[PDB]
Amino acid sequence: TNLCPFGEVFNATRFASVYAWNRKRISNCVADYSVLYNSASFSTFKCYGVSPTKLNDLCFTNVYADSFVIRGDEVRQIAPGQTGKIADYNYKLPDDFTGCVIAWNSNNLDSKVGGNYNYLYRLFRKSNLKPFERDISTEIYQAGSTPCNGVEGFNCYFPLQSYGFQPTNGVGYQPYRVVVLSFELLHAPATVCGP
Amino acid sequence: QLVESGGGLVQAGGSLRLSCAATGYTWSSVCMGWFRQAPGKEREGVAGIPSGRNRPYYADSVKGRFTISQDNAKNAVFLLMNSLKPEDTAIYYCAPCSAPHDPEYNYWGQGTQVTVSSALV
Ligand SMILES: *[C@@H]1O[C@H](CO)[C@@H](O)[C@H](O)[C@H]1NC(C)=O
Repeated sequence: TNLCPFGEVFNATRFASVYAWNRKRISNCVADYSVLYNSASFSTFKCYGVSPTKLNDLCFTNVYADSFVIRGDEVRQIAPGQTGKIADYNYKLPDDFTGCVIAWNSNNLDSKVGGNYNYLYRLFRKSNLKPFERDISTEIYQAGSTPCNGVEGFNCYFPLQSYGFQPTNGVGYQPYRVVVLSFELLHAPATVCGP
Repeated sequence: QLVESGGGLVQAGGSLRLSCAATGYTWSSVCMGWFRQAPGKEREGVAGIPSGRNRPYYADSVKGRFTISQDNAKNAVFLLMNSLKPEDTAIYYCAPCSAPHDPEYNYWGQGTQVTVSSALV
């Protein structure tokens, strides 16, 4: 009858930049999705390998909640097998993911008149992330032919870039908070069950 | 949106200060840059100013003559150009430094024309 703390995942006082995404581990608790189904704030609620009309009836070995901010047009990339700057360089789901992806518009909290420019994403990287890999390094990226020696220049870029979150952007350029719940089902007693 | 301004017609040897004011995805908190396009050539980087970690950098043809600066509070980038040369004639654009290699950056402004007369050289 330990209720799982979805309140502190979905309504956390701070959300991470997608390049430095946060993971919270959920276990030893009862997960009621009623607050989640009854959101009418969520614009995305997609599950993979499981039905969302079954969740309160299911138990899992472990559950992880990954969370971060991206722009609206990029929510499509938070799904298995996707490509693009977020799926390739920031947050990668395994080809065989089991879990759910929940997202909602956070313009009111994460935008500022004149712009909030402190949510960042990785814009360059030499190779794709591995699934669930997290890369917070900040080494200068060689985009041209001449090596950079750690100096920024016209072809030598800091690898992160800022989103420009201002409330007048169209929704595809507005901030969305994302929570990814991965359900891992192992050959063991369940620690996360519905009611 | 973005407004760049300050361009004009100047004698050789003269000066110009360009101003850029950008908001949203035309601004970057990591690095902002000035670029230029001479007629019939391709865009060229002129100067970039990282918000930290690193000093501003300049095209070889303008080092010692141009100075890039910022005001983070007003979302402004500035290019002070001294000792202007006829071949500095171009449209000057302001954008995030990474914009040339960002396949998603489609927010290039109209720019501001700078023209340097060779009537007196
Ligand atoms: C988070 O807060 C919103 C209101 O801001 C509320 O509607 C929602 O139920 C809360 N979520 C959880 C998981 O408590």
